[PDB]
Amino acid sequence: ADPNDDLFYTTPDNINTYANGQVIQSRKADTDIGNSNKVEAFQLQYRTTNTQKEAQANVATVWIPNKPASPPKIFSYQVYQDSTQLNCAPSYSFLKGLDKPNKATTILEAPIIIGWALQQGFYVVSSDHEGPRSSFIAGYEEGMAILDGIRALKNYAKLPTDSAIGFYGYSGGAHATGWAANLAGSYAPEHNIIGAAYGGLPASARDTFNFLNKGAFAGFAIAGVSGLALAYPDVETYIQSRLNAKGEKVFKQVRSRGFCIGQVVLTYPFVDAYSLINDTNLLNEEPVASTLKSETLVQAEASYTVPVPKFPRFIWHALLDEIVPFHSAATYVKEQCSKGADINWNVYSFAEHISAELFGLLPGLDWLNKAYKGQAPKVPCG
Amino acid sequence: ADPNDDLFYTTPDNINTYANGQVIQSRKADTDIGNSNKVEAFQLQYRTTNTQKEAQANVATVWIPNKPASPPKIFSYQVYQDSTQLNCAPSYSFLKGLDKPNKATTILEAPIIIGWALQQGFYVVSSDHEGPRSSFIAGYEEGMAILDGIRALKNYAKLPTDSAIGFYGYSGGAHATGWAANLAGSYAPEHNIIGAAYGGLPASARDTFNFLNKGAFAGFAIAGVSGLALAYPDVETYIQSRLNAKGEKVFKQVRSRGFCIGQVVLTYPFVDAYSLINDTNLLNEEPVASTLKSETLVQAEASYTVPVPKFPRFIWHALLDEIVPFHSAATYVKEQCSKGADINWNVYSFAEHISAELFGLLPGLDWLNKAYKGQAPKVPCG
Repeated sequence: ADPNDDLFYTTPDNINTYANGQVIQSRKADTDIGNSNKVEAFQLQYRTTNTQKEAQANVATVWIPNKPASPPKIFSYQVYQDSTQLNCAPSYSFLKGLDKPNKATTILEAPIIIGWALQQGFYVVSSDHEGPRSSFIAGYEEGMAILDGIRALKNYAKLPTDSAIGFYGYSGGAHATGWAANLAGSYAPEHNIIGAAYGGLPASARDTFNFLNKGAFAGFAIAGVSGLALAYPDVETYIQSRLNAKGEKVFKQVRSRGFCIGQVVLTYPFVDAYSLINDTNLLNEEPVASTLKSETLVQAEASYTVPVPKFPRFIWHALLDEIVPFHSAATYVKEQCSKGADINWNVYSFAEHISAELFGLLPGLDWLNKAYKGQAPKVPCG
Repeated sequence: ADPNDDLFYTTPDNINTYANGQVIQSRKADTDIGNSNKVEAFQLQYRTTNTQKEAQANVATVWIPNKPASPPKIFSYQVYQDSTQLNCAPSYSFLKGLDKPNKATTILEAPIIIGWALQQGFYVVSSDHEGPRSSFIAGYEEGMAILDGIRALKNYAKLPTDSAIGFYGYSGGAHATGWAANLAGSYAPEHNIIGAAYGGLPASARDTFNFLNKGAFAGFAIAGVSGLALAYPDVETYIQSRLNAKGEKVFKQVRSRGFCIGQVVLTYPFVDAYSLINDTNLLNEEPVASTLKSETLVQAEASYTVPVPKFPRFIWHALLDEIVPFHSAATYVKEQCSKGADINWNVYSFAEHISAELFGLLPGLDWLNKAYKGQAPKVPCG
């Protein structure tokens, strides 16, 4: 079934009676990656918490290795869903078959990365990090969803509380991983996190919007505004109020069934987001402006004290990334390092956004493999 | 079964009794794109002709539309296989399941492109253009294999000899498409070609090798060397003779089972191919030097008179292409135009290699759709 027509994606009336990370129900998942590793896969419906601190149900996908490594180890993989529609969700995208509207996102690196993890006997989880509202780039939603998805896996597989946890994500998936890292200490302190490897980090929603708007990848700017609006009802109300006729069409379109990563990129090249409104001060009015100061990891922009995770991290970026700005990510790392972070920082001089994904894969994985053994290299931060 | 263990991929002893394009045998093919489109697909084993003008068997995949357009129309789609190992072949990669080692080459753009064709009621064919020796970048082999694949489809579906034919391919696929075009008038004169759309064309083997070597994508230079040597026994003898111990390991490796596009790219970044050889002057030693003059489309470098196809063409290239050099493709276009070609030339100043594939897709498909209707625009050549 399409997720829009599936009760497994709905929040039951009694959602408040389940704790964060708790499994409401589970079902067998017929996935490509599980079928190709000859492994049992499952969908978990689990309780989590949304941006306004309200209970909601969410879906994650989990793969159980046939020969679990001992002691138990967990691997959390974040997809670059990059879209604001529910049938683009990773869960649905992982299910057997070509014919998923956001298939592109679960079909290139995911099979290698998840296969890699499974071969070494790790438990794997990939959460629907955007949640039931498909709130692309809403960091508090993404962070909590992912940390609760890891909780749901531990619960389901009856794994020790201190089971070592590692993360991988690129671009959209790096925003997601970065926010799980950001919130881990305060929201899920029981997670024993031994490392997170992530690249092409969109550190600042505002900076990434300005870097993308009017460019070839302007679609993702549109999707990001769509996504924030879905996490923040006051922002939805404000944004809807400014949309002109063209803007109303675009925001329906970008939220429509099957409108996923390929549609996003190929429908909106060189679009100017401001042409969808009569409000060239869009980003500079309430509630948008203060929302953006919450939705950044850059302390010099933020309205809160940005957390500084101390566990090993491996972060990489293309110097000439044409999609997600290098400088915001470099600024984040420098800031984090000045406050005692452990960041193994890799600047790829020879790559742009898409090839940085390709060239950071093996370095990221090799490092995470070391981290799981307590062998992450002690290197100067940044 | 793996193509290496499948007799469908072997040449029978009586191959010489079959005509070029004659179907030797056919079988139902359970393909992703067949299933998503709810369409019948088959593998055809057919006779074609190799670089040494000897008969051999090859494989192509065909998709039969549910509601055929009248009069019959054929779409030939060329994959960027980009590897020198039989189990990287398009046919195998098109089959259901993700555990095909070169799966990445048939699950991004292929479903979009082939789907488009089938919805128009077009008969679709994708040949294993590298042939049974996996001779990546051998233009004569690729061209003849493609033109015979189209003959095989005509014969199998019993289509009029003058059914209009269109082509699409990018990068490695554009090399294959370009060489199909190059050889059409002399090799398959009966084909009624209404259009060819191809971008990121490697016009010269020599120039592309020089562009790739020692860089991030040096892997393609190594596979190119492997490929030419697989098409030309005298090149194979020469190269094997020059390989040091490192080189021998590399050429076994680049030809080994499962060593496909991902392994090529990630295994060899920044390799200098000369480190594998005792011959700083390789490109200028025979038989390599003369081979390279046969294996170019650029008349200024070629030792034969390069054909100038007259039918409508749509060619695009990234101005900033970091993989396949713009200048050689632009020179090809300028030369062809001065000799009467019809090339709709499209330069993307905002893109590199990969983003040119993405953003040229819809323009190329839109154009091909006009071409099938006799509506391709009259534009100044080049």
